[PDB]
Amino acid sequence: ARVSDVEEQVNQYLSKVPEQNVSELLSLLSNSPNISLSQLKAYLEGKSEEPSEQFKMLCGLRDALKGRPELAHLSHLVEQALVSMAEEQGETIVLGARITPEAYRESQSGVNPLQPLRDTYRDAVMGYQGIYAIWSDLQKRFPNGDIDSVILFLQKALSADLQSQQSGSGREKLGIVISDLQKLKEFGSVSDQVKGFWQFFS
Amino acid sequence: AYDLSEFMGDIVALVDKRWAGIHDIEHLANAFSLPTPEIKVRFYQDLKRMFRLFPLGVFSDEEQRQNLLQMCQNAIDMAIESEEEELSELD
Repeated sequence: ARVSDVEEQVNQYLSKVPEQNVSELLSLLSNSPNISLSQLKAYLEGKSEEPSEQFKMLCGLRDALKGRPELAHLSHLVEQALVSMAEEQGETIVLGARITPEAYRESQSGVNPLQPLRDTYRDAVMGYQGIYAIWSDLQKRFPNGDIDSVILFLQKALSADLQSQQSGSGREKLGIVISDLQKLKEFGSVSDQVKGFWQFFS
Repeated sequence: AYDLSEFMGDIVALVDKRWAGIHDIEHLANAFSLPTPEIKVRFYQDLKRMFRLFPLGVFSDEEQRQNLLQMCQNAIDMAIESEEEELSELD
């Protein structure tokens, strides 16, 4: 119901990165039918950090269970899980699906990993806290990565968001991230001076 | 441990502040834990000089740029006075 909604948006985005543990979890679950929902959820968290991926596997498990009704129920839990994720995590899930193709490409070069890329986009859209916060998160996430290239990645992604957005506050808030990222780029230009100062006085 | 990316982050936040004030500048100095009043005076002189050579692009407004450079100047003046106060008594 709200699950169909989120699932619809996820596959629209996530067909572009065709990347089936669904079997492996069937048999692991078929063995030991005595599971809690919180165990299932933790298991999936262990399999992937990314909510859209956990969501995805659950849709895969709900399905592979279409042919395996062998009182193989606690497939009831799978739908309980799906509803928890749709109600509690719908936006996170959708944002993670939306950014996956771009993040995958950028991650390719070895130097900027996929999950901090995803997370960074998501936090910029869902709980932005200002330019100091985003800078600090860039540094924490990409301490041996190419932060300039991350900023670019984000600018491209947010600008596309802005094309389809146009209402009001979402639109304003996207603009503010974008301007803040433009400013971080301006500041790069002064990074050697700041280092010179820092080195003298530290 | 005051990392370079931390100090750059403090500068970003300072330049992002509307109507910064004198304590926002002293905050930067304290992060370095400068061991002497004359080294602190130097710090603020070299800071103002640094900010004054920053391109106009990194600031919000020419008004906020001037404000920020005036607060640096007040900080240097504060640091000088404080240097004098420490030398004003024999004890």
